Amino acid sequence: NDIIVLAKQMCMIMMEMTDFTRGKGPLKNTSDVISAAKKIAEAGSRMDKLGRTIADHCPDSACKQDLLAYLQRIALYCHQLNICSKVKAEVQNLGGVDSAMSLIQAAKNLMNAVVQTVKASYVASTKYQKSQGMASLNLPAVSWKMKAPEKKPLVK
Amino acid sequence: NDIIVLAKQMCMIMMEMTDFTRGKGPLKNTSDVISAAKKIAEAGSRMDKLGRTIADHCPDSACKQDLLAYLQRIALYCHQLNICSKVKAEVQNLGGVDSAMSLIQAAKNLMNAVVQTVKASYVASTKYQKSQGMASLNLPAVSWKMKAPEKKPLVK
Amino acid sequence: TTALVCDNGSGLVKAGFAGDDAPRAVFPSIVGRPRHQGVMVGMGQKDSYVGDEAQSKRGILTLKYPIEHGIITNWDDMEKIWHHTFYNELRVAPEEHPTLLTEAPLNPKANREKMTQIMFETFNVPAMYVAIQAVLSLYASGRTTGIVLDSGDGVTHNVPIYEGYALPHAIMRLDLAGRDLTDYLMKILTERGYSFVTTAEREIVRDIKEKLCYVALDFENEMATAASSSSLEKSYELPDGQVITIGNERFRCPETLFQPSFIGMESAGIHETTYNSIMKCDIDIRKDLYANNVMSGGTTMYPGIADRMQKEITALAPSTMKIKIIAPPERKYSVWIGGSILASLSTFQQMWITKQEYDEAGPSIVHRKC
Ligand SMILES: Nc1ncnc2c1ncn2[C@@H]1O[C@H](COP(=O)(O)OP(=O)(O)O)[C@@H](O)[C@H]1O
Ligand SMILES: [Mg+2]
Repeated sequence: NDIIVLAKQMCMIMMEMTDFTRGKGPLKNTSDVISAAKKIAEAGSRMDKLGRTIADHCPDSACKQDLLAYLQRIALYCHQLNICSKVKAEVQNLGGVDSAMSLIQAAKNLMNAVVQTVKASYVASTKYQKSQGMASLNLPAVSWKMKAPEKKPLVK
Repeated sequence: NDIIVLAKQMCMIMMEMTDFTRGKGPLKNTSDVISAAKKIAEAGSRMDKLGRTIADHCPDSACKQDLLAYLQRIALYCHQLNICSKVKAEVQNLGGVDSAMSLIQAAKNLMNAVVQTVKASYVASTKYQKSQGMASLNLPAVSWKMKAPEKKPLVK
Repeated sequence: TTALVCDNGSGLVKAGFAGDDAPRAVFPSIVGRPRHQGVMVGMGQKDSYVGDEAQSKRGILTLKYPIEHGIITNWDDMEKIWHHTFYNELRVAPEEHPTLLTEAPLNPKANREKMTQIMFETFNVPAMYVAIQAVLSLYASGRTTGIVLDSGDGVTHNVPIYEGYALPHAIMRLDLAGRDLTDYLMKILTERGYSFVTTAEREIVRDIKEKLCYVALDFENEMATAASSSSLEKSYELPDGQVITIGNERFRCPETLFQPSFIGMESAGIHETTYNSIMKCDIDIRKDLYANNVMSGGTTMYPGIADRMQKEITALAPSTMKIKIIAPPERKYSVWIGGSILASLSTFQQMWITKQEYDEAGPSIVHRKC
C-alpha cells in the first residue's frame, strides 16, 4: 500500500524529529531539523495526492467529507513547514532549539493529520470497494495493515 | 457406560468446587476454580454429544423432548462457564471468593442439568432398546448403574 | 461469521466481538460540533466529532448525547455514533457480521423498530437482535435466577428472573441514573462557589463524580461527621490547574439513588424499588431473588453502594431471609459480557432476525422475534 508506506516513512522522519527534541538523535542541530521539515512536507504533498485520488473515487455524501477535511489540514501544515523552514534558514544565515520547536510542532500537527487521513482513506476504500473507480485503485482492505483493536481492561 | 462415567467424573470436579466453597479442599484460590470450570465445561460439551447421539437414535414424540431440553440447558451453562472463567481470568490478570461464587453457581447448574440428562438418557435407552439405532449404541439398561429406589418412611 | 455486540448505553458505547471477554471499543456516546469561529483555512472543515474525538476537543465543541434515558432522541447523531463504532473503532464491515444490540425495558417501541430499520437498511447487517440489558447482566453473572439492578448513565431498571423465566409485571424502570447524579453534583457544587455550566464542564463534573464520590453506609452520621471535621474533604485539580475541594458533596450526590427527592423526584430509592420488585414476584421465588441481587452498570460502581444496598434491603426484608448483593468487579461491562455470551451461544443462532424476515415483515418483526 502506497498510503501506508508513505505515512510510515514520514513517521520515521517525525520520530527523528522528536529524538532531536529529546536531545539525542540523528540530527545535530537546527539545520538538520530544517532539512527534515522540508522532506516531511514534500512527502506530505505526495500524501495529499494519494488522498485526493481516494477522495475523487468516492461518492459525495460519504466518508470523503472527513477525508477532504484532513487533506486540507495536511495542506496547511505542509505549507507552514515550507515557509517556516525558509524563514529559519534565512534567520540562521543572517545571525536555537526554541527555533526548532515551531518546526517540530508543525511536524507533529502534520503527522497527526496524516494518521487521520490514513484511517479515513482506509474506511473510504473498504466501505466502497466494489464501487467503480475504487477497484482501479486496488486497495482491498488487506493492503492496509489494520490490526484488530485490542480488548479493553475490564477492571481499571 | 460412557455417559455415567463422564457425568460422575464431572461430579468429582463439582465436589472439589464445593469443597473450595467450604474453604478446605484441593483448590487454593480462584485460579484453581477457573481451571476446574474450564475442564468441567469441556466435559459438559462431551456430555452434550453423548446426549445428542442418544437423542438422534430416538423416535420423535418420545423421551427425546425432555432430553433435548436438558441438553440445551447444558449448552447454555457450559458456554457461560467458559466466557465467565475467561472474564475472571482477565480480571485477575489486571487487578476473590465472591468471584468464585458465579463460577460455582454455574457449575452447580451444569451438574444439575447433567443429572437430569443422565436419567433422561437412561429412560430413552431403556424405553426404546430394540428400536433400531439404540442397539448400535449398546446401552442395555445394565451399563446404567441404576439402584432400586429406596422405600419411603411409613411414619414421618 | 462472528457476531458483533454493541451495547448502546446513554453514556458510553461498548462494542466488540461475540465470544471475546471484553469490549474492544469503549468511548463516550457523544457528538460534538464546533461552537466558535474558525479562523484558519482548512481547520474548520470537520463539522462534527464523535466519541473520544469530541472529548479531546471538547473545549471548542458543544457536546450532545443522542440518547437520553435510554431512548434515542437524535437519530442522525446516533447514526453517526454507529458509523463510528463500525468503521473507525471496530474497523469491520457491518454487512458480514450479525449485530446484537441492547435496550432497556419499558422503552418506546419506535426506538427498537428504528434501530432495526437503521441496521438493516443503512448498515446492511445480515441479521440483528435486540436484547434486554438486565437479562444480559444475568448471563454475564453466570446465573439463571436473580433480580438484576442495572444502572447506567440514563436509566435504572430491576428485572427479576427465576430459572430463566422473567416476570415482566415485576420489572421496574426508573429514569434516574448517572447523568442525573452528574447534574445534581453540578448543582450542589455551586454551594462552594464552583460554577460548571458548559457541556464540557459537565464532562469535568462527571469525572469529579467518578473519582471522588461514594455511597455513605449511614447518611445522617456521615453528614454529622462531615460537619464536625474536615476528614472527608478531598481535592481535585481542574484541567487548567485550579484545585477544588468537596466535603459532603462526595456522598450527597450518590444519595440521590436512595433519596430521589433530592432532585425533586417522587419515586422510591433503588433499595425500595428492588424490594418492591421482589414483592411483586411469586412468594416461592422471593427467597432466591433475595439471595441473588445482581448489580450491573457503571452507576453501581460507587464505593460502598453494595454495603448500603444490602443494609437497606435487609431492613426491608424479613429477618430470616438471605440477602446477598452480587457486585462483580467488572460489572461496568456485565451487559456487554452477557451479550457476547448470548451472541456466541450455539442455541441462539436460530434466534437472529435475518434480513429475509425483515424484508417479509418490516421493522415490526423485532417485537415478535425479540
Ligand atoms: N467509578 C465510577 N463511579 C461512579 N460512577 C461511575 C463510575 N464509572 C462510571 N460511572 C458512571 O456510569 C455511567 C456509565 O455507565 P454505563 O453502564 O457505561 O452506562 P450506559 O449503560 O448508559 O452506557 C456514567 O454516567 C458515569 O457517570
Ligand atoms: Mg448499560
